[PDB]
Amino acid sequence: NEEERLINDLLIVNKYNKHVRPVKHNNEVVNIALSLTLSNLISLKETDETLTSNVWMDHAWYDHRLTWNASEYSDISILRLPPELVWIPDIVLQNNNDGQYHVAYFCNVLVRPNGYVTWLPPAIFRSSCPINVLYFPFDWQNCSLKFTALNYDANEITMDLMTDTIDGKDYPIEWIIIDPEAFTENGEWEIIHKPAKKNIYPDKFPNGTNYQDVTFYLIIRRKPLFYVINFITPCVLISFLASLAFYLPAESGEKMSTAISVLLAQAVFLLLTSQRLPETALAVPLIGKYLMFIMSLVTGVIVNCGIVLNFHFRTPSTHVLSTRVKQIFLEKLPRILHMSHDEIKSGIDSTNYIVKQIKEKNAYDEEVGNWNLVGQTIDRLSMFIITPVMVLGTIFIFVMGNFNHPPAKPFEGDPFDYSSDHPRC
Amino acid sequence: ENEEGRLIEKLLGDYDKRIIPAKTLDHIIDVTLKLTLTNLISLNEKEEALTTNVWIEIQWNDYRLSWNTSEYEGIDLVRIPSELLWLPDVVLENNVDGQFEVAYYANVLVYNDGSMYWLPPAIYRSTCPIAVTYFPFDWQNCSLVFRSQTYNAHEVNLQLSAEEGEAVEWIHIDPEDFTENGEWTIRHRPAKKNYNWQLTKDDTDFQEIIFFLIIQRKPLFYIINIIAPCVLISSLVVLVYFLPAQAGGQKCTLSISVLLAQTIFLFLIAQKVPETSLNVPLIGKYLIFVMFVSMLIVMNCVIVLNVSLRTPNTHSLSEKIKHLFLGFLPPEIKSCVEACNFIAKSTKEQNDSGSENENWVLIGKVIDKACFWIALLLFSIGTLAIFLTGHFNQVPEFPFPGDPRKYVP
Amino acid sequence: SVMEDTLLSVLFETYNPKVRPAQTVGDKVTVRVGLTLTNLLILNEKIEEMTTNVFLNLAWTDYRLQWDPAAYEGIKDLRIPSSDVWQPDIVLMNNNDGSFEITLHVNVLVQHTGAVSWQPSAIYRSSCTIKVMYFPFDWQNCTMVFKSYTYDTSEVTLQHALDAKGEREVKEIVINKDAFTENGQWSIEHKPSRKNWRSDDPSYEDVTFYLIIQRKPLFYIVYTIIPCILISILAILVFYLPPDAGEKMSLSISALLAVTVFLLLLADKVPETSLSVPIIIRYLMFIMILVAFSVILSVVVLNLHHRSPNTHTMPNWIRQIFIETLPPFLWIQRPQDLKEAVEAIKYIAEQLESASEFDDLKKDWQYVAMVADRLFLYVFFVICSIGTFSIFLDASHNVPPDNPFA
Amino acid sequence: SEHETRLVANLLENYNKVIRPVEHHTHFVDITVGLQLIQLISVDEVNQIVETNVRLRQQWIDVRLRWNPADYGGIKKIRLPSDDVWLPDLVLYNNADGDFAIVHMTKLLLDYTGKIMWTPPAIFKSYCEIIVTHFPFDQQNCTMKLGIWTYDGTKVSISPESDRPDLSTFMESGEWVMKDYRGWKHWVYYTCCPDTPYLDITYHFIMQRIPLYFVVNVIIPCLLFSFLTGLVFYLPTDSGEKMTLSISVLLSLTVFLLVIVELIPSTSSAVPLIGKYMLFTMIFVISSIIITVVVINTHHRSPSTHTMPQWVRKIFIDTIPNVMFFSTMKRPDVKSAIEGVKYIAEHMKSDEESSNAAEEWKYVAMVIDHILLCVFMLICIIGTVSVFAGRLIEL
Amino acid sequence: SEHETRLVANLLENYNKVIRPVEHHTHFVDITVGLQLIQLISVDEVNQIVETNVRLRQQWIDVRLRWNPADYGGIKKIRLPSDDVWLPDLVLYNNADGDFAIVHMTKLLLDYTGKIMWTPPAIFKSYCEIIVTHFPFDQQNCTMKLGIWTYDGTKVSISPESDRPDLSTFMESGEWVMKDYRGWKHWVYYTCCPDTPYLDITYHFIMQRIPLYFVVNVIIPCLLFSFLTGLVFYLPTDSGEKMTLSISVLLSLTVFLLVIVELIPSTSSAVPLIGKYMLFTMIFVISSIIITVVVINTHHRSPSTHTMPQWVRKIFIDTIPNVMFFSTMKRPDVKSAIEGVKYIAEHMKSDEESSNAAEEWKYVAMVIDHILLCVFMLICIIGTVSVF
Ligand SMILES: *[C@@H]1O[C@H](CO)[C@@H](O)[C@H](O)[C@H]1NC(C)=O
Ligand SMILES: CCCCCCCCC
Repeated sequence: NEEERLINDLLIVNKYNKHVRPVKHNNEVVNIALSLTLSNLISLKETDETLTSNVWMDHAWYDHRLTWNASEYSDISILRLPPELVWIPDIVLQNNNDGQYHVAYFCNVLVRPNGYVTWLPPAIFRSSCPINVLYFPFDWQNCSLKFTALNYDANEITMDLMTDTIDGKDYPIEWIIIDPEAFTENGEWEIIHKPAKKNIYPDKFPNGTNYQDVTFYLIIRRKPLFYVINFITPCVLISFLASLAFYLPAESGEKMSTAISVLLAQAVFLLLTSQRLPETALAVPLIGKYLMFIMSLVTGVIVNCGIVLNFHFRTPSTHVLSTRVKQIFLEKLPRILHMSHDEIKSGIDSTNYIVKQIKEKNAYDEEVGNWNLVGQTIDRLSMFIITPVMVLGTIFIFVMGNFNHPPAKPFEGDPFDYSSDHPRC
Repeated sequence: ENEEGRLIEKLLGDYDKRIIPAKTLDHIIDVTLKLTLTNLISLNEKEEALTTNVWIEIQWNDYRLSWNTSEYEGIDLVRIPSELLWLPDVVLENNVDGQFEVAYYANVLVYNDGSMYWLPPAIYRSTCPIAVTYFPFDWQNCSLVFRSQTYNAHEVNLQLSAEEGEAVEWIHIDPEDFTENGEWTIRHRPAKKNYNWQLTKDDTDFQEIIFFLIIQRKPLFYIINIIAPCVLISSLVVLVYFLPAQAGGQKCTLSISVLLAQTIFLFLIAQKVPETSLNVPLIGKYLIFVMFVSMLIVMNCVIVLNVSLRTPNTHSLSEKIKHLFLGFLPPEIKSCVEACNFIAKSTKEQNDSGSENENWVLIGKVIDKACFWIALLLFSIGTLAIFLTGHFNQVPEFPFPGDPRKYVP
Repeated sequence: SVMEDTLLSVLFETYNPKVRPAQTVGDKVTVRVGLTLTNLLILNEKIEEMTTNVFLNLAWTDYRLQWDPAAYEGIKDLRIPSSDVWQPDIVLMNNNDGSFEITLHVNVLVQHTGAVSWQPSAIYRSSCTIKVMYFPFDWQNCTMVFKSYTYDTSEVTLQHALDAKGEREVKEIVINKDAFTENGQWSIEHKPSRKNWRSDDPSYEDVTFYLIIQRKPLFYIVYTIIPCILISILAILVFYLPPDAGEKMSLSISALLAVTVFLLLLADKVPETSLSVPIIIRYLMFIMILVAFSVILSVVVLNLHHRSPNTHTMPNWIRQIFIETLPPFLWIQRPQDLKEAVEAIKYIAEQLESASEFDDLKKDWQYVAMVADRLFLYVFFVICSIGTFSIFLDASHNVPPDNPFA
Repeated sequence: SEHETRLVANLLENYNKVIRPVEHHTHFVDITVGLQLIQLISVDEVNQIVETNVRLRQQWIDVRLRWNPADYGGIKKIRLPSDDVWLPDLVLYNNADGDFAIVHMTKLLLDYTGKIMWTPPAIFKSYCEIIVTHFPFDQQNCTMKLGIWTYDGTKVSISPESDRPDLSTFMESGEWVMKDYRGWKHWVYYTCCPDTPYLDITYHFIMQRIPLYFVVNVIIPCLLFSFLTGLVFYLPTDSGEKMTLSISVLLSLTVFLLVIVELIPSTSSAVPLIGKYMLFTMIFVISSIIITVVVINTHHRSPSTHTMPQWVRKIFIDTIPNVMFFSTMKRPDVKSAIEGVKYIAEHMKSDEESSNAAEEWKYVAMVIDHILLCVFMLICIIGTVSVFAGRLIEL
Repeated sequence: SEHETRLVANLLENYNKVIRPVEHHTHFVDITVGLQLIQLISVDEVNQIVETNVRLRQQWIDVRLRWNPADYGGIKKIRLPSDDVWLPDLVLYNNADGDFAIVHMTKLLLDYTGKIMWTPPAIFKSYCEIIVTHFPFDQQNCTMKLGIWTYDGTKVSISPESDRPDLSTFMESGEWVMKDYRGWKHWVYYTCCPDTPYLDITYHFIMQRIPLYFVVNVIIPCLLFSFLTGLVFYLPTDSGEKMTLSISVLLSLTVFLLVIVELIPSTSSAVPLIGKYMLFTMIFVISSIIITVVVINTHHRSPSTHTMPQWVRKIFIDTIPNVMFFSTMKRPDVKSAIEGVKYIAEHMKSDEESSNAAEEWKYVAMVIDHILLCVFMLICIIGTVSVF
């Protein structure tokens, strides 16, 4: 096997030092071209603001020390060498959470006879991308993987985006590479844009490790079907049940029970919403806004049902039915709302007394009925005022949420699409 | 000048730890196992894992590490770090996680005749499939399976330890060192060498040593804090049969409320047993039974309420029903006169309607009184039967039903 | 390059990384320690642990790593793997887990004058005690204590770091605007640094970085406080309902259970220490007790309303207080056949008169109940408003001091 | 054994573990790969991750490790640390969040002919495309893709040991049933150049869930709530408990939302079967509450304000009741005194008229209740069957 | 330092870290062991594990590492990697969930006389027998048993540095208070042979829980609902709401029982007092519900089918009401027309009789309610003295 002789010549005879940059003179720069491939998007658990991703990092550089004349040895056109024997550019994900800066598996490097070295290790990265909950559950996130070279400064190694060729002209790969055949779309998120950028920070100095950067951005959109089915429509229907509290007659002593139950169910949905979100305070989530609005509205409904009940049970012995109230609630509003021989002397005196008592009782009863009608009128007015407010608020909030598409172009100030189908030039 | 230094330098110099110490081609190394349980840490039902604190005593013989005592001032025992020696890769196979090897790699005691004694401690998490059928009155049968990860029966011969010729066929528990777990009691603790006859002696899984832990749950806590409350709450359903069947009686309120309380207890029991789909826990069966009974009582309350609030307007009281349910189971003068007659007639009509309503109410009361006895009998019998079958879930008398041996020191 | 190999071979021929660099026996190594905060990940209050992502700016001088650039093609500095040189065992002392050392071992930079600089990265889980008295309207003061685990003041001298163009010491945590993610739940008000000694022990010295962080309570405001205010409104309202509606107990008990459940579903978030009771829990307890008293007085009002002369006799003091004195203050002012026929009529009339007297007494009882209900309504409106306003005003006036005191 | 010590010393003296075991660099190393599933640890439907415990049997031939037994006391096999020889870097291509390659560097068996056998254990966490359409009566098909990471088909070629994995020592899941399993080898080429294949082996397992835990913990309570919901229409309106019962059912179902949400998968690819059933139950309860409110409103209609329309009387009082077979429902001062008696009589006439009208309204309400009772029991049964039996028959 | 470089080169040239540091195999190594508690990380009651952050100071003598300062420029102390010299294998016997031995191999200080001081850190997760019988007012006594694993007392001897572990830099807990702490050395012998002692050192800390958190968050609501329990006997039966109140109290108490049971370990060694009192309160509420259902049944008793027994009338209308002092209880066709009027009068008479019977039953029910309310207040005033 000639490979043994060749590797012995390259690493032992030539005294290869894996702790020295591959440069002939110590003022040049090593160009490491790096690209990223997304094997699959695991999760974006929003509570801890973590993006867990399975990626393959493609590094490519030149090492003049690992060059050989293919004819002098047998026609060996490629070598596989473990990364613990050769110099490797330690490129680290700076914005991680769990303290895993490096690739997971250190595979072999492929070395060509001209010195070109390519290294494609896989990695599992748990990066930090803050969550914007303004439009949850109709939100889209903008997460980032920021790779830096902390072992050398920009004057010693220059990171770059990997290039590719189609028809003899080379163009940079400015996107995360996704293999359409192997990639399986995530259960909850859909990828919209995936740019890749090399960032310079001019206010820093090239003789430092915080001057360069390569950032891969994932713009993703939540598929809002789980939450529409399990959170939004049950809550909306149970909230609409509040309006029915006004169509329920006050004789059936069950208005307050209905309204209070609606409020309690809404509190349950509030609990769930709280449980499913991070503690940030940048903004109140859309579903949070809706829950606040509907809970305040249902509290108003409960208060108004209480007022209606208080009116319904008034009697002439405790309250006075003024003429103003009669005019307002029995003439105007119902029209506006389209609402639909001493023994015989003793006998005579006793029967007269009976008649007087019955007449008084009848007057009492008819005034009670008038109070009941006033209560019904207040019920109808409240229903008309409140139901449309509830319906319009719900519709407005949720259409505003449903109209929250991603901006159709990353980097607003940039007219480039960063799409794998239209490389620059 | 420590002579142990030169002795150990002589021993380890020219010693390869990758070579099994076989004197000849057909020699088989006798590897002897013993287990000392010091603390039964836990038995997690949700992940089906028993966590124990053990010392595993492994003994073998390495003919290379032998010397002559008189040559080293009577030294007859040395301690050598186990990373420098050949070890039989004895591992716990039924481990939930990937942790095969021991926790702390302690030194090995080497005696001048070659005897190697290794007593590493370990925190072992082993798979213990649970039988929830009689929860919480159940007993569990957990197993620690040890076998060599590298050598087959043609190279290493696993065996149980023996002191004074008697084989140690049990997990060793020192009364002074051991601490009882409170939630469990160790009833049986046998050990035995097992063979997988479906394989051959060249498969590394042919032989194994299995230590068994049969543990009985102490239920007093579970009783006092789950069952008595649940039974007491569920017994309230029968009370709906004494509330009046009219507005303000609140039959449905009480019935539905007891049903919801039973649901809460069901949930509490949910997060205490494995998510396996083989059997339903005993307490779960009891909760299902009481929930079904309370649903039936809700239905019966609805029916009684419907019967009691009937009127001549809607339903006609058949004579057959009435008999069955109340005999077996239990110028100006003319105007004034006309007005008086009309008043009397109307009052009598109203009173007759009221009497019919009263008869319907009585029928409702009789139905209520009968269903009370039916429901009380059903509930009491069900509760007593379920918890009596729970209380008679005794642990087997012998560790292995076939054998007559007790397997104790 | 070849010259880099030659220089490395010359430098590390007899260099022993286990030996602290001291030109002369008794010399001390001056170590400059600074911190750069890249991200303030978490401030878990359940385990009193702050997670941070940081760089440690460490600098010292090692006289052994000296060379003359003119002899090596003008190499001014080298990047040498960090495990090849001596480094001070600078560790975070007050960590919560067992991780003392850094996580990422980036290679050091050595200059021809012997100045070694090292900027390792780390995900540190420090432990800071939480002051739970104004949670969630609280500000925390979490410290990170760095010092050499092995060497003491007789071996190394800790100093602050220098700024970008080293001219003056930097006495703060450095924040790089290009690489720094705002937490979203905490805002950093002060970030000083300071060297600390101990009087009893003269061999101790450390550099501590303090983070004064103020919480943004919007999440808690919404998700706990707003429902509680609504529940308190319902509790007050219970006293406007008429006793005949038969729904006072439903409303009051529902409010009580709702607020109790809100208290229960907050132990998952509030810290578990016992040196004080957080303001949110105090507010919840206040509302819970208020609603319980609302239940009690609703029961009392119903009991008053459902009395009758067959059962009770109104004593003088209740009449004096509730029928006379209170109402004006509360604006709640208010032949044998004919002989048989005549006897029947007289009996009917007497029965009606007796019923009328009975009903008048019953109505007096009901009026007493109404007046008591109105009085309780006003009293609890006042109490709830005053208590809520006082508690939240006290919470509002809780800000970190303008002087960090460190 | 001194013989084995000398043998192992001689084998590894001039051995370089970073070179492929081939006589000539143009040849390739044939590796036989087999998978032994020992346990199916778990499946995570939300994240689509299948966690399995396996052994990864690998066999190949290393020409550099031959020896003649006669020269070493007849030794024919030895065990060597896998770290001491060349190993194929088999990688799980579709790893989800576990280790990509083998990390438990156990020992391997070596024959005197160079044949190497290596069976390391592994915990594979694979990406599993989960389909929740028929949950919990769902069948999941997902795979383990294996291949040599850094070598192409002209350098290291891998072939399956058998036509399907080995489940001889496979523990019983208790939550899944192994319906089927197989393994296939794929060649792959690229537009570059067709003389360089890239091989891999995909082992797929088809599993069927045991739907007992989910049934007894989710479906039964849903059925009980559905039954109690329709139970409200037999309760008379006079007993002030219609809304109490129905609303209690609604709140209990809302609380059950917590349990169901924490249990069922939280994906958005498709609506689970039990998701459809629960949404149906929620709509059922809400519709019952709305109709009950309407019925209650009708029962208390007063003749003073509302007059019964003719069509209502014709339908609910004359037509429908006749065709309801199941129910048993029916189908000086003397002048003042005289004037007062007349007034009492006329007032009683008016009260009788009003009472009769109100009674008619109550009768209409009761008839509506009966109709709705029948309709709602029918709808409950039909909806349950339509949701479940459609899938259950295919099983 | 050139001098220190040469010193370290000479010290480790012919040094074997596998051999005990004694000048004769018969002697023993005397190791001084001290435990310094830096922080009490946690006390997991359900799992019964105490996680503490500690430093394990160990001092001994290694005559193989001595040197003469005059020959090395006057160096009198150095720092060496602990991995380079022989270290005692000190192990925590009662480890439960952590690492048995020291895993943070920090540097150690070495004098010119051979005196080695090594103070590595550790997180000890030791088993703690939690006695939940006075929870949340309980005090815990759980320990840390340290001992040399593979060497007996005749080869390696350990002695405590001081009577008590060092808590000079202890970080105050906020959940527990250290009442006492002490360390004891134990010799152990075996029937083998009485000339081979086995030594260990057991440190123990007595921790007193601070109960404010559990009181405020658990006990106060439970007491509140227990107090509300007896209030149901003041609610009149006509309101038609007694069952609502009673059942709400029952549900609240059972929820709090759920919390309690998931707050404490499942051990059956002793019955927690909190659990016992919660069970008693649950029995109390159940009795409340049963007796109030009896009251409700009495109140609506129909006079037609039930007639008041004499004993009930006497007891509940003749004697008890006088005992309650502070209460406010009480203690042609003209013939047809005439016949109709007489019928109306007779019907009113019968209705009055039936009513009077009904109000007698209602009065009995009200008296029973007052009796039960007085009993409840008596139990309350007895309970409030128990805490004192
Ligand atoms: C051991 O050593 C002694 C004295 O050194 C010697 O007499 C004896 O032969 C040796 N061998 C045995 C087996 O004792
Ligand atoms: C002769 C007059 C009789 C009046 C009867 C009034 C009945 C009211 C209940």
